[PDB]
Amino acid sequence: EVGTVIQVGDGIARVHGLEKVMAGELLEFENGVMGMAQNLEEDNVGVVILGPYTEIREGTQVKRTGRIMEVPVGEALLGRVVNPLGQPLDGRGPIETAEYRPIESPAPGVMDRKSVHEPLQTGIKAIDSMIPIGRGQRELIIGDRQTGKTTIAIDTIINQKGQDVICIYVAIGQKQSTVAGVVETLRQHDALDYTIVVTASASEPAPLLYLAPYAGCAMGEYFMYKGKHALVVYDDLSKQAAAYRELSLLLRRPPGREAYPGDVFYLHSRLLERAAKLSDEKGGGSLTALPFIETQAGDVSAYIPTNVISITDGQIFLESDLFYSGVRPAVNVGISVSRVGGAAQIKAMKKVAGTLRLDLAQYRELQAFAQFGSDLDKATQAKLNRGERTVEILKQDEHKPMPVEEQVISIYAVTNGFMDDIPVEDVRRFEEELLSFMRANKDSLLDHIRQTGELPDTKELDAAIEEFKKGFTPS
Amino acid sequence: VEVGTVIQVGDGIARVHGLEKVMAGELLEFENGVMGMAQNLEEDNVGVVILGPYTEIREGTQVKRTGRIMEVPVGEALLGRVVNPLGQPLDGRGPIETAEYRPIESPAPGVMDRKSVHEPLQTGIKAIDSMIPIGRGQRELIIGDRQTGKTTIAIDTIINQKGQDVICIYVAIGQKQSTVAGVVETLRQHDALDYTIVVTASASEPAPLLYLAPYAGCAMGEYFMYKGKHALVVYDDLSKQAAAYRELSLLLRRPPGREAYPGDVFYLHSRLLERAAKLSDEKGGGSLTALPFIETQAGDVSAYIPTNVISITDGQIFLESDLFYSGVRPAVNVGISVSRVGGAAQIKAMKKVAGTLRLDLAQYRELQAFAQFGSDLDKATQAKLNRGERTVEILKQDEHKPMPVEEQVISIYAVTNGFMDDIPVEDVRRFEEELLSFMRANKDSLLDHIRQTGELPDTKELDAAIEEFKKGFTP
Amino acid sequence: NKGRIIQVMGPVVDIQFESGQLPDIYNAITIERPQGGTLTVEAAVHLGDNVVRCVAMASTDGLVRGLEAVDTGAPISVPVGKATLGRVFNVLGEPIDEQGEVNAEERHPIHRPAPEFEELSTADEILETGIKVIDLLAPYAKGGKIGLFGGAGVGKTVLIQELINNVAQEHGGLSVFAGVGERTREGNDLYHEMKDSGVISKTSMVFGQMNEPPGARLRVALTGLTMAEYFRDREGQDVLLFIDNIFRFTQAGSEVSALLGRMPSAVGYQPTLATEMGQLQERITSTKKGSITSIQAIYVPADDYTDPAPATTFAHLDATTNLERKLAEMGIYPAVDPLASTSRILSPAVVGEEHYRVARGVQQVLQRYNDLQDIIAILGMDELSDEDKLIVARARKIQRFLSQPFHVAEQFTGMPGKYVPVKETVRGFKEILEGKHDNLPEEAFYMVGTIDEAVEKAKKL
Ligand SMILES: Nc1ncnc2c1ncn2[C@@H]1O[C@H](COP(=O)(O)OP(=O)(O)O)[C@@H](O)[C@H]1O
Ligand SMILES: Nc1ncnc2c1ncn2[C@@H]1O[C@H](COP(=O)(O)OP(=O)(O)O)[C@@H](O)[C@H]1O
Ligand SMILES: Nc1ncnc2c1ncn2[C@@H]1O[C@H](COP(=O)(O)OP(=O)(O)O)[C@@H](O)[C@H]1O
Ligand SMILES: [Mg+2]
Ligand SMILES: [Mg+2]
Repeated sequence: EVGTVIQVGDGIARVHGLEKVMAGELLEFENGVMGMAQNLEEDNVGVVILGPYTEIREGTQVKRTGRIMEVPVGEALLGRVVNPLGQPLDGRGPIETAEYRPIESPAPGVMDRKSVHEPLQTGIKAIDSMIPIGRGQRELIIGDRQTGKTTIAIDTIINQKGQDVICIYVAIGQKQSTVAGVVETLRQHDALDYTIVVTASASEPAPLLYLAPYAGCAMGEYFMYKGKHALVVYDDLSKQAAAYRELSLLLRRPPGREAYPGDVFYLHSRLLERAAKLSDEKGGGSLTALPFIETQAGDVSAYIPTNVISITDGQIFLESDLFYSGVRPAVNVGISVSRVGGAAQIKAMKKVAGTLRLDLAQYRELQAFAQFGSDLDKATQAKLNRGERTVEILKQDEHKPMPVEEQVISIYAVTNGFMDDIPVEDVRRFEEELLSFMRANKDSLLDHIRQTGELPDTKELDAAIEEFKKGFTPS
Repeated sequence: VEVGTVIQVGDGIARVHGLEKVMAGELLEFENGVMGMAQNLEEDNVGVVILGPYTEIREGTQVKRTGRIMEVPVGEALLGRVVNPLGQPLDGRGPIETAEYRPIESPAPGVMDRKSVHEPLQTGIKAIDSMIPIGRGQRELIIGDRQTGKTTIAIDTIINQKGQDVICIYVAIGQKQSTVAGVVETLRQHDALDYTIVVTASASEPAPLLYLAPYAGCAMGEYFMYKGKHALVVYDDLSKQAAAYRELSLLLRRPPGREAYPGDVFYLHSRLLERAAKLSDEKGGGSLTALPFIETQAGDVSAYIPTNVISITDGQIFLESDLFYSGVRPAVNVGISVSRVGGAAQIKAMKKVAGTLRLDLAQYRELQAFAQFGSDLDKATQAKLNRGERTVEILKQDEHKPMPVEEQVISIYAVTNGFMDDIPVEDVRRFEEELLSFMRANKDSLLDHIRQTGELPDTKELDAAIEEFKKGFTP
Repeated sequence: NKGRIIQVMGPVVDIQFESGQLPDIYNAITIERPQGGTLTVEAAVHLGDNVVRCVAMASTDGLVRGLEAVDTGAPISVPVGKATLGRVFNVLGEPIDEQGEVNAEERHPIHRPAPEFEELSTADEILETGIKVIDLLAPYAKGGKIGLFGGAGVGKTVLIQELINNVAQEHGGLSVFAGVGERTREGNDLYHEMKDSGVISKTSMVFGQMNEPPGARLRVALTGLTMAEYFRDREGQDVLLFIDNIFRFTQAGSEVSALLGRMPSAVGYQPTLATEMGQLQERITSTKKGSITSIQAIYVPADDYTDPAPATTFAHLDATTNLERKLAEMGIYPAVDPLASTSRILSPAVVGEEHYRVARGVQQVLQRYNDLQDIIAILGMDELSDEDKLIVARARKIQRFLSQPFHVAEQFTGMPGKYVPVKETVRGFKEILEGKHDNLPEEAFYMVGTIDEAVEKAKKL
């Protein structure tokens, strides 16, 4: 079951023979490099090469594998770094697994799902309070370069420690140094043993960048269809779409807007629809997705960004002006949203956060007219003073995720006025000192929230904060 | 000879069977004496671009090799003559008596064959010689819309080489022939024709002649460079040359890119302009200075061909319509225009006085917003605006009236040291004309100092001589 | 391993080989010219019927159909190691400085995969330059890419030579300069400029000049990079690769794509824009053996930072160094914009907690001074608060202490150059912000190295 290469260029080959080959079949070239049968023509096969192609020429031989485009799957991948074919890049030897899963696969149909109702806590105040993610949700992370997108996903993965959630970080078109940095950060936070890392680095041929997200999807699907819960990150789909454009243009498929092919929407929509929350009958498992888009100069109305916005269940927009002014994470509250909303939140957080997004959106608008200190009417003065303090609470250092119970207390404190007599510069230290106090001395209150998901008795809570306040020295 | 036969003909292109041993770029002769050039060496034909009338060429007409790459006649016999790119006389004054020829394509001086540009090429245009100084061996782009004054800059520059022992070559690509006749007549009247060669591929000529015209002119100037003399070549313009090469490339079915130009359209201009250089002392010390032209459309300097030629040359002189129609003529945008060679191409006197002109105009251009607020402004900014409007008047300059560098240095010295601050803005240009006729008649010892030493005279003597003139000037 | 020329179409040559022996893609292929000399050519596409379409690295004028062409059996291979130092090469690794052959022991191929995942440094490491403005406010990182903005006459070449010098003096690493679309006149000037400052002996130079065909300009950067890879991998050095201009690499890519007949992508660029860039950029990285830091001049077409060329280049940058003429005109050298320049590794995680605090402090003071420039010019200094007058005082001292005499200007200034380590840079600016030198005159801080030299210069005034 052999074929010979008639023509090659730019990682695409036409192959004579392979009469019995399936459409979408995995193929192996003479030198061990894999390929994919894409076009079955009348007496030749269109083959996309999934690896280095300098040693492939006219005359090189190709073997069928008799298997549809697949990736190895299961528990053997946890803690490993692999490419989109499932081959280990970390140099810790082979991936011992008997289970495989196809890269293209149908999404759960209309009857196979249940409404998203279970939290996926990122550990990031801004997100878990205002833009809550749930298990089975697709939530776009979108923003310019260097606005803090990757750090959101890394922190989210780290915060799944002990939550029994399998994580998959797919790195499409990134610098490989960055990917090495990610695995090392996960190792140090003891988050690598429940995380699979798929990587098509910037130097890899376009077809690997194209496949990388589908491979990661299948790796997470495995856990979903066994009634477990997974999280997949595609970082980023902008580079995947560019790679699929390269491929489409090399095959001379007609270009449209920004030279992308007509099916570039379909590219992302099939991928992201495979993430879902299954029904009770189908096992109750979930695959949650965090696709990334990299905008240019904050242009969210561009072709690819609008495609992915119209696919997902909400978005987290990160804005450069906020980022470089020291609001980090730099969430644009006006544009960002979670279509799932309060359904993906514990009752305590839904209570304290209820109007938080709308309150800050109004703060940010009214902040433009804030030059009139002492002259401005007392209503708007108070709103600005509350606003600057809540902004300080929602600032959050990198790789420092917060438990939900501690977030609810911190947000409760600021929204009920307990920091109104404290200097704005002291708010962040006040929070750190408050929570170490609550952990050491008032753990019965924190524990109520972890068990019931409800707020404790508001009178007990008010007292406990005012107790802390009497031992706090401002500046 | 072996001979070949014409398979197909149309639009000044023939495809020819046979001629197996032909070189790429070889000169060919058709049966009826019309020449052609082998451009595309294909699997089963040769693409031949016809360098003359093609109505008498048909299917079956025979083609002979000559075994020769394109050459053109060269030397002192061309001075004062009007020729086409093949070196044939168009002025009807009979043959060009010369024994020396030179190849149209020729390698550029390599990295070790050169010396840093250090010798002025005085245009005679204050704006240019002071702010955007050209040197011997430099390539300086003249770029701007139609009717912004590009051709008159080059004509004035040629005229100013009278008695400077600099051979000039005006290459006219794609112009109307009446216009070219007008150019030669303007040169004749200013007694600049006897040191100037005129190459012309008029708009009616076949595309390959427009393509070759600049290379022919280049070779004609190279001859003088490689004998240790100094030449100046003007390509008016490369926009039309590139269009001609595109016509040719498209007729030969070479794949189009941006604006339908071929991939090698950058290479077309870069080969040409790199052949202009300043040779080392070992190689004879000669130079070829180049003034290529680009005609922009609606001031679009970011278009394909303009960006190519900007990235090739050693600076550029941008001309603007808004400036032209506001009375700033020559209409040089001084802020945006650039000489990468700079002070190295200037006599010490000019480098000194121009130092202050640049800083004066930079301050003027910033403060220009405040010019409708006359006498509301503090006295510091008032004076900066008054100095600015006066230096602008100095840099205005009549057409076909080049100035010696010694007279420029005095005029720029006068205005930059405040000697015109007492004088009405409307009188500045007459003040200059009257000052210089005074300096020529009465103070020639000061002017002569500059011609001999290249240095400023003693500033106290110079200040006195101007103030002497001032007392006989009536507003 | 022989072939016949079947077609010649500008810088594209189709060559027919015999059944079993077709050259690999990216292989070098030589053709002896009838006029004498060798034309090297690079295999690109396998068209079928045993034909390979190839991209020429020099002029195809004078070629004839049916000439013999020889597969070299590997990509373009280029001299590496100590024999490259002080020499000037073209894309093919042939010397163009007219100093005879290069007796190098090895020749490495210019096409090559990026370093394996296992080989990669897994933590960001600062690269100390010894230049105060850079180290403090926009530090260079060892694996990383640095984008070098600045017009004519602001100090680009002086800065690039001082980096070659200061990487060579203190860390003991070498440099490579790749002129991608180098103008021949400016190559000649840069040679002599480096010879006079003495940095030449620490630097290999590669020029793929404006008059060469697209193939040459596309691949010359790889030639330079291949030389730097040797010094990293086989002598464990921190190496500097300078590329001027990385846009012209991308532009040559689009030129060659056009001649291969490929359908254009957005804004007329080649469809392989991103991958071609990744294949260059991912090789510029820090491994366990050492580092290559790249310093890249970047053209921005139509001033549009969203244009596909700069947009794709920007994805790989760690840092920027923005040279501004305004500062050069004031006498602040190096003329690095201390607000516009940026680095991904100016973070507490990488430089210390103290470094970050100081650098942000410095930028806050400079930014405030910048805002008051208009107010001061009109309303005067009496209008400012006491807090602002103190900030303006310090800002002016800070602005001067960011200036620094260069070793490579030692001939022109006549003053000795200074290497200032990061610890000292941080300490100096910390003390100015703290108020410890509010009574030194401003000229004391101008053109000095350490804070101690400023205290010493005050005595002389
Ligand atoms: N919350 C934060 N606090 C401090 N620094 C941050 C934070 N988030 C991101 N950063 C820094 O900003 C830089 C860019 O963030 P990253 O998440 O990599 O953005 P992107 O992935 O969109 O390029 C990183 O080097 C990181 O150190
Ligand atoms: N410095 C000048 N002062 C006054 N008139 C000028 C000047 N330069 C050019 N002109 C006139 O302006 C027009 C511009 O022509 P030309 O020099 O051929 O510009 P272009 O080559 O850009 O079309 C002509 O009619 C010419 O007579
Ligand atoms: N650090 C410096 N100290 C003193 N003078 C400098 C410095 N940097 C640049 N210059 C001056 O500016 C001139 C132009 O700088 P250069 O390095 O040629 O810039 P570019 O590479 O942009 O052409 C130098 O020749 C020198 O006189
Ligand atoms: Mg990222
Ligand atoms: Mg004209």
